[PDB]
Amino acid sequence: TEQQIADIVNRTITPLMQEQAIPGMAVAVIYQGKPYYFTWGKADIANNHPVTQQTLFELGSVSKTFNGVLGGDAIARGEIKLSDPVTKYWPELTGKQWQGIRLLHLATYTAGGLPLQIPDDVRDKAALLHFYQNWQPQWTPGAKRLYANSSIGLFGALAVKPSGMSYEEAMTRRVLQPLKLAHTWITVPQNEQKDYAWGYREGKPVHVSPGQLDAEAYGVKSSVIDMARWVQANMDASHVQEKTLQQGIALAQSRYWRIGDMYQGLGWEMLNWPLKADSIINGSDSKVALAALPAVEVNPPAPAVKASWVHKTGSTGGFGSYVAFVPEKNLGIVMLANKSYPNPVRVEAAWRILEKLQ
Repeated sequence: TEQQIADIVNRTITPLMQEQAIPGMAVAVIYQGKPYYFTWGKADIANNHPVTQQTLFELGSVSKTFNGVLGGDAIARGEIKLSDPVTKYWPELTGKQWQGIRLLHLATYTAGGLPLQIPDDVRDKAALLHFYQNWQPQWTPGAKRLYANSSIGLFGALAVKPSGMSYEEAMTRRVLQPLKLAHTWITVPQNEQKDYAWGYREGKPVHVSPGQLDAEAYGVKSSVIDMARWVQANMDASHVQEKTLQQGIALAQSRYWRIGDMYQGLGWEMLNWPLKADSIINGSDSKVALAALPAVEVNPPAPAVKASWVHKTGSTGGFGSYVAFVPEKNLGIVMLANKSYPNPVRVEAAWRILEKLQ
């Protein structure tokens, strides 16, 4: 029942926003394939705008699951293969160290320790090229997973090239438009800006700043309604008319590597359901989530498993989001807030809501 779910979301989101000092939230809960929407707080303190179902939040690394879907959609079209060398799509990357690294490795953060970020002095395509040319691997490709923006950023920029559009256009025309994601953007148009929340890093209003591969890595903004649709679609893509995007969705959740009790999809991450909360709650810690961890290959990739916890966390200077879903259960949650908080806290919270409704 709706009052029940509402009670559930509220017993948890109320103390969360009070203790984490979060000005503004929106969650959606997918409970038996149906979405429920909840809104709190202000999106914008200085312009006095309440959070609504249209407010746009920066998603952070959740932007990376649109990256993997778009990649998969490329794969389904036959324009790319994860086994393809990277130099096939960027032949200017000469340099013996790039020899043997596949799209797969970029995509799944197993290239060899590509660093978490592109250094912020790297400001145009020449510098980026020079950055990749002189990059020296810590490890052989395929041995360790080090989570990175400079890795899967490059997957996404290489993944769209056959299409003949830029990633941003490919994303919009090949994912967002088909899925009726009218409030989801890389670049927010001027006439959508009224809806764009501000983020808050120590009382100061912030938005993600331009950087190389931002759209591919962390540059998506979206409303709760879109995100709730994104979750419903990636949980059950059975009504996706566009066949390459349908398949692309499935491939996003194929299991490509094992790192402990986690299996690395393309942007999404999964674990076997049922599980124990300490899995996802501890694994959500920066100490672990950002660690270089041995990675066991799963070749060929297991198709997508219905009995999974599928999720992604993401955060910017001023925003924290989380997305999770259990295909077997038809159950998911979206959590969009305009202040970052610790990810353990954000998973603990999702788990509280979802375990109460399992």
